[PDB]
Amino acid sequence: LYFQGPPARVRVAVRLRPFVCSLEIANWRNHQETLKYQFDAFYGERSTQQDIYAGSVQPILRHLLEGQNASVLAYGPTGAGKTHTMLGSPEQPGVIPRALMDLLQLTREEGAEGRPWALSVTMSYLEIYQEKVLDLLDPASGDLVIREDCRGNILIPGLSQKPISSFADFERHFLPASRRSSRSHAVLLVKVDQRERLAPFRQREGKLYLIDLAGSEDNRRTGAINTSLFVLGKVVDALNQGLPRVPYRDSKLTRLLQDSLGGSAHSILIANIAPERRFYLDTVSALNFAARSKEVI
Ligand SMILES: Nc1ncnc2c1ncn2[C@@H]1O[C@H](COP(=O)(O)OP(=O)(O)O)[C@@H](O)[C@H]1O
Ligand SMILES: [Cl-]
Ligand SMILES: [Cl-]
Ligand SMILES: [Cl-]
Ligand SMILES: [Mg+2]
Ligand code: NA
Repeated sequence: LYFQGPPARVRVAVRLRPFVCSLEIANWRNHQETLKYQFDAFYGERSTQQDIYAGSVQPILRHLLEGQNASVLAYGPTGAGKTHTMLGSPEQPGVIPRALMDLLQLTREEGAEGRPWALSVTMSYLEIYQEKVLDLLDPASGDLVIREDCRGNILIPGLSQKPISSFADFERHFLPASRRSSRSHAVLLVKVDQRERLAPFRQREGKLYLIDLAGSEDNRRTGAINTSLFVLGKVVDALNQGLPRVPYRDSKLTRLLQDSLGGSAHSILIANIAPERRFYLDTVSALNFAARSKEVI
């Protein structure tokens, strides 16, 4: 319901990468002033892929098996480390390979033969570019329309869904679709379909979003404005300040995530930042965007 409890918060974290939970940064407008940003978590340069994942992502997976939705988004300027955090490499796997291994192992266990629940994992992969929704699994299929059902579920009819059981099944569809990317939102959707095999025969579904956003060079508060980054900011603020109006419908991203941001959903936004001087303006801007609180000290 709209009333009877405020909406769930959007958790916010900062990941400061090495040179290649409050943060303090110099104010180059006034050198007597220091900018102090507050987050739900802070991961410094010594924080590894497993630290990010065990600290902020692993704990929300169990909520997908309760029929709850979850969103993980990497925000920040190009070069900051969004793709490193979200995808990573075979040496240092990111959030996506870690959550996929865990979720598939969890569903292979909880949905095994003889278990009271039948579990089926599917995947979808899309891109948000210039407010157009594009299926990365079925390219050259056009701008997709986002709909809503009578129960409040967000759905994209005809967006391709691939059934997956093992990691190889995930790799089969994901790796080729992964291969501009700095200027578009990469949305991986992992859907857990749950069927009770004994009375009362309940049916659940948990949707997990893993998002590698467009570079925040395109999101300096009032460079071009990315409608979906701008509206995400408004939506995150509305949810984390308890404002009566949340403008989900003002962008494709927030409309797609309407049932996976706020409500009873679990969500984590990671503000990826870099330590180099050449990033300073985009660092300040990413911190203003994502911080749950800000002070001038
Ligand atoms: N936490 C990190 N530790 C080490 N290297 C990192 C880290 N994050 C990013 N990098 C490196 O920084 C560069 C840019 O990172 P990338 O993930 O492509 O950023 P983005 O996707 O935000 O533009 C790459 O060479 C990548 O390996
Ligand atoms: Cl360490
Ligand atoms: Cl690492
Ligand atoms: Cl939910
Ligand atoms: Mg990237
Ligand atoms: Na409510």
